[PDB]
Amino acid sequence: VQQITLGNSTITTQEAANAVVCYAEWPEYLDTSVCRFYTLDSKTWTTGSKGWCWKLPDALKDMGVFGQNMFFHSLGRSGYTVHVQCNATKFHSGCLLVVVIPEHQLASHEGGNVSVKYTFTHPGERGIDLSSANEVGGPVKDVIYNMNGTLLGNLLIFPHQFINLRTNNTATIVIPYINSVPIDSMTRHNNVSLMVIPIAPLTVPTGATPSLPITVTIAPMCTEFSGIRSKSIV
Amino acid sequence: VQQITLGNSTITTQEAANAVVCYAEWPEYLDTSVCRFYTLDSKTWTTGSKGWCWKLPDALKDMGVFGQNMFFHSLGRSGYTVHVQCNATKFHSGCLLVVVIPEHQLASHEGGNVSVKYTFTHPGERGIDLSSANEVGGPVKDVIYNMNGTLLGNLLIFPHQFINLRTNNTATIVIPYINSVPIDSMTRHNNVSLMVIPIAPLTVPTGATPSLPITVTIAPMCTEFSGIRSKSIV
Amino acid sequence: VQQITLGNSTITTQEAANAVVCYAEWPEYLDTSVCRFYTLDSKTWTTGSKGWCWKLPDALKDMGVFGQNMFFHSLGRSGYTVHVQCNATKFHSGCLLVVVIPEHQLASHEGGNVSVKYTFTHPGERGIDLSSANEVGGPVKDVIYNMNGTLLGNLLIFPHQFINLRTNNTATIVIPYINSVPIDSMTRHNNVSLMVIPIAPLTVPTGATPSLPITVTIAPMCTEFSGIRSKSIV
Amino acid sequence: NGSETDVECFLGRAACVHVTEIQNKDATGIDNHREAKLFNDWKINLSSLVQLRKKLELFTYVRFDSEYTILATASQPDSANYSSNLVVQAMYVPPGAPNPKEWDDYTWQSASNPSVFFKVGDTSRFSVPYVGLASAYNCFYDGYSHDDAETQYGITVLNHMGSMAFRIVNEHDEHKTLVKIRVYHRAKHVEAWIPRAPRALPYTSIGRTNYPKNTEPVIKKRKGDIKSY
Amino acid sequence: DIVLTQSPAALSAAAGATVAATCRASGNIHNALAWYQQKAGKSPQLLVYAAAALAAGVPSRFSGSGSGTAYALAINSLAADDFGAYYCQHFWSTPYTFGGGTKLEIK
Amino acid sequence: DIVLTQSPAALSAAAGATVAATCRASGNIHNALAWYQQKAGKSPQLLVYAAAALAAGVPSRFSGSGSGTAYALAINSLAADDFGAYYCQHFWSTPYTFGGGTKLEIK
Amino acid sequence: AVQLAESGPALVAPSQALSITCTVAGFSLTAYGVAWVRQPPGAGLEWLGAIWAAGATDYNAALKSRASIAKDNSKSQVFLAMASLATADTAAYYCAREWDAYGDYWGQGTTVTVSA
Amino acid sequence: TKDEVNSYLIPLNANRQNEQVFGTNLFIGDGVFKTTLLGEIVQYYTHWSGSLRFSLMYTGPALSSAKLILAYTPPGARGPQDRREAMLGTHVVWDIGLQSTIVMTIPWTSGVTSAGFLSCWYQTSLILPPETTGQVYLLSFISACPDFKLRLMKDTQT
Repeated sequence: VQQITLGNSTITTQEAANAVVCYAEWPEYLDTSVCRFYTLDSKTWTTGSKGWCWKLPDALKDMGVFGQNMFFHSLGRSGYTVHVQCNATKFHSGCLLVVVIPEHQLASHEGGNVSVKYTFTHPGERGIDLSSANEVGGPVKDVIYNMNGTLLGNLLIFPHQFINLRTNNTATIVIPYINSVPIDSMTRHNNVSLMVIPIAPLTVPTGATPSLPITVTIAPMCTEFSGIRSKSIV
Repeated sequence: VQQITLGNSTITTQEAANAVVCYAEWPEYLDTSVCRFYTLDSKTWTTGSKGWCWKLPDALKDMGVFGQNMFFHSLGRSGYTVHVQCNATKFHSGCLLVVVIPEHQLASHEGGNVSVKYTFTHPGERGIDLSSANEVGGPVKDVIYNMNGTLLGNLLIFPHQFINLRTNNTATIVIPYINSVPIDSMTRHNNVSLMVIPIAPLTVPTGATPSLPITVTIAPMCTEFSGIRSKSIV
Repeated sequence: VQQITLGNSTITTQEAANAVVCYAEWPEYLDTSVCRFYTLDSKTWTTGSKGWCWKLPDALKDMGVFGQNMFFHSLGRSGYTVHVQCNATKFHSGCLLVVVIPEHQLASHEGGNVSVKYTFTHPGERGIDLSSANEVGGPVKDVIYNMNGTLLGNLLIFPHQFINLRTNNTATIVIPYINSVPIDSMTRHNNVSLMVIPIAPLTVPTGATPSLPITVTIAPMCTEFSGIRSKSIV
Repeated sequence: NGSETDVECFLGRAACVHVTEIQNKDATGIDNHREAKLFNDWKINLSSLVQLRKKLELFTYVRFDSEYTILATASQPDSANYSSNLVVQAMYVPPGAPNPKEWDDYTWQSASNPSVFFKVGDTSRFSVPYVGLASAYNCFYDGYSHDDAETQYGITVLNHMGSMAFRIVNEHDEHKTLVKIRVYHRAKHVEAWIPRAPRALPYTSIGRTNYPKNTEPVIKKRKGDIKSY
Repeated sequence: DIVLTQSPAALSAAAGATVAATCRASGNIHNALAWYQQKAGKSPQLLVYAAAALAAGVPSRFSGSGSGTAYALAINSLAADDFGAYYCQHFWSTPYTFGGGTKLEIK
Repeated sequence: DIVLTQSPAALSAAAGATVAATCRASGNIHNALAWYQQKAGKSPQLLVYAAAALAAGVPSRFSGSGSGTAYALAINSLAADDFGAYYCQHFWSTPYTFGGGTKLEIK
Repeated sequence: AVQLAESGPALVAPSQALSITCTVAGFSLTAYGVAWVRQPPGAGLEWLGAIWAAGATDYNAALKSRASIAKDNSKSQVFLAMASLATADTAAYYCAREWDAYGDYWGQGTTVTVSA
Repeated sequence: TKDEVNSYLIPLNANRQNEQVFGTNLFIGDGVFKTTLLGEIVQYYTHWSGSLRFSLMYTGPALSSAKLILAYTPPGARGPQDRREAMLGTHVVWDIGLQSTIVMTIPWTSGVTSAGFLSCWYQTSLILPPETTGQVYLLSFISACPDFKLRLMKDTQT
């Protein structure tokens, strides 16, 4: 409701139909182990922001017991509950598109057979700042083509949710495990990518700071790992 | 409720007891023909506005199928549902008196046996701008005497409703057919006159535009016409 | 019978089996709106008349509420009841062929790929005077080939009726909606064409005027229009 | 009512996925058996056809049995004296199997590579099941394959559909005959998951979402303003 | 604050001419304006309050008009007593600032 | 109001040098900026609208850039026709103020 | 073709009015608005105001009181009037069409000098 | 002249009454719809013939308010050229202050001038919150109603 406690973590939130369960499939086994809220560093949505992109499970790779079990076990299988909250007054306008893209293969900014380096396809808690400059070996950051050559308007076929600061300030997207294999290596392959894209730009009133924090809180749910490293050899 | 569809028209509004049925008499025969929302041109309630006055059925004389049947048929009989909506922030103050006056015979600004011309007793969708200058042959526009020699405070005996921008922004007045004849010529005789009068002046905050739109939406209901022009001669 | 009242119109006629329902199919939905008798200008059947041709719904395109709704609505669907009455004494002879031709595509009088202009394929209440001169862009008017290259004797396969002035003076042909689409634009496409063709020439006695009026009375029945322009957008 | 919009019917139609050209001539003193076009192998790549690539990449995953129709037509643009009656071996190399390097290799007689022997002018037809390693093919792969090192980001061997190799079984005549082979793939029993955005920009690589630089705007401009209908 | 700019500064007219002093405000006074008359070494006296209403002991030669921001003080058929400095003061929003002032002199 | 400060005031360059005029606003225009070119005694003509989009009849030598408050007008490989005064105008919030202006002269 | 011919008297004494017009040939004032921009000689362009495509007008912050803009929709004429004229009003006055709410199709402009 | 996020944003402007906000025809194979998900899959086939689901989304501040009137001109008719002709036809008077998202179902068309028009007009001027001036934006959405058919599959080239 407003004191959702998951593990030793607790967040305060608002919902009436806020959870977007992706493709109407709740995450389920093929909690109570690594299921807690991991609250990423708040991004600053300024007036000239282009967007942010976090890879999952790569955004949670240093996050405590989850990131420990991610590198301890080879194979894993996790769903997610992603809360994106952009707290504001009733004077801010603007609109975020919080979208979850399964298998978001990125495009390099050099074209041809040039591929994106592991430094940039796995950026961690920092994510990809889409308003920054293209670095050598990084992805293309042109937000109109969704970093993959497909237009930004057609990004609503993926499980998405708007944060219209006029209407709400939170977006919850309940991600299941989406892959073509039943279990996979969590360290070399990103299942989904969370993107938070300002479509309508942030307008502040005169007398307000032209910036606004965005908090992403990812709770991994129904997280499984491989039976090896605890399976007996007898 | 908030998507009131009448014909191919639709308006979005608010009500809890908003409809003022005049004299507790709902309009009734002695819909589904000309019953739709006709939305007049929005008036600009500036800080130095004195009021507006629309004659009915004269305000709807060019309004599509209603204004076509008004000049096609001689005799007619219509009730009205008048929505007056003055959208504003929670920073505007001021108060409108939305009043409906049956048989509002106007006073000429020259006195004596001088009568008001047909150009001014039938002003149409434009209405009478009570803050403008008296023209030759027009009515008197002194709002304190209600254009008829009776004081503005006593105008609440007519079926009225306040728009206090502190409290609400809409006024709905459901007008029946009020006449001493059962049916009458709609083109030479105005049954009621809608007036929208600012009693408390519009005060804007510093940083706001000293003006505010007022939308009048008149839906003619229980509209009848004479049986001639379709009665058979055999 | 003899005082057939349809709307505010009334005609006086004679029938015993006079109505020719085309292809034994009464017109029916997929009255009481535009269903009245529209009585065209009476043609003068002189001794050297070759015939007349009216396109439907083009003959009723300026006819009141029907012609208003024909240009207001794009799509429409109408059947017809066409009364052709040639009042005469018991001294006139001669024979009219009142024929209704579905999809009467006309032939141009120049041959080849020359097509007939919209001025002439849609002649209105006037119709096509088949005894007049061929104009530039008009149809061929040679009545033996029915304006389409098919002989006049074979025109009885279409739903027809004779007016033999010896026997009768009226012809009633009840036309249904005949098209390959369920509804169509009434302003660009003529469903049927009424033709009134003198086969046996008009012979008058000595002492009579060598001319005789022909009255065409078209009553559109089961007239439907498209649900758009009154369908709600909500 | 909407049976053309099924993914069994939208993705399941025979497109031309490969057109190769092999020659019948002698290997006497022939070094390279590909520059001579004595044979041609082709890694089965449905994303080589950008019309079928743009339809397959409307989905994240796709699982289909395959269906190959092979049309071989001859041509003799020299002095010939006769049109030869030729037989083509159309050999399906499965995923993980070695490809031919010569037209007279051991691979052509390998029993585990299924091969079709058909006449030129006639047509071949066979079906290959779902030979992927995942439970579906990956139209898009956000990550690396099999390795912690650099593995090109989306280039994965899970989407290996096999290989088709083509030679003429016949020996040479005194004239050169040019056989052009057209492979027609039809995805059958198609099923697809996670519908994606349609691709607006053209392609630069296979297996990569890279679009060309300084390309043209796909959203086309009005002839007037935003108010112009 | 609401700043009153009283234009002109001084006028030369004869006893019988029409004098129209003018005040224009920055903000909107909503007709809460008062006009004052002052002689040399005498106290200011109130002529017009509420921008139209003549005060007590004021002749009908004076006539306040105007609404909103601009306000005129039309004086018709001047007398000999009606020469002096004229000051607006708005009474709307605390502070109650004055205008500049219009003095009258004889031609 | 949004006040445009167009720096510099005038530039001396040859036909082929790169000219980068600059506008910087007080408020945030949100890329709703238009650049103009004017000759001596001629009407101003529109070069760049929306701070990046070249207008109709504009060569590809001109290139609008910049976002937010600062906006550059980079001109590459000048011609003989491209000498004149260049003015920004923002079209965001009514008033639509101009900048100062950059004139081009030959070295 | 979209053209806006400016027309003015160009010889006006100060503390007077201006009747400097723009006949509109090519488009309609009901579907597009017209922006007014003046330029004194030596100094740069200065916005005056814009009447919108249906009635509404905007002005300079310093010239709300002096300037006033109206239009005739049938005759396609746009009217600019100014009060309390000074020597700083010596400027070529221009009209425009509002293209994507920007300003283009500027006429050649009438130079209107306020002199004694 | 380039693709950007600003092309998805329908700009709204204060002190504009009885002007038009946007206007488009409803050919969903050309124009604004050619690159959408509907119009990329419509242009794989030849004949569509269904109802559309058209949405708008107001993204300006919570204190701002306006009335926009959203006209549907059916095919065969002329799109309106003032606010009043839009009101005399099929419309919604949509109060931006109250309803932040409107959903409008375009009637069944078989649209393959023609296909219909769709415009938006300022009923009232846009009232902005104090010292928050500039432009606010609309986001427009298109989809298909579930009676939408699609037949005779064809091939786009490049």
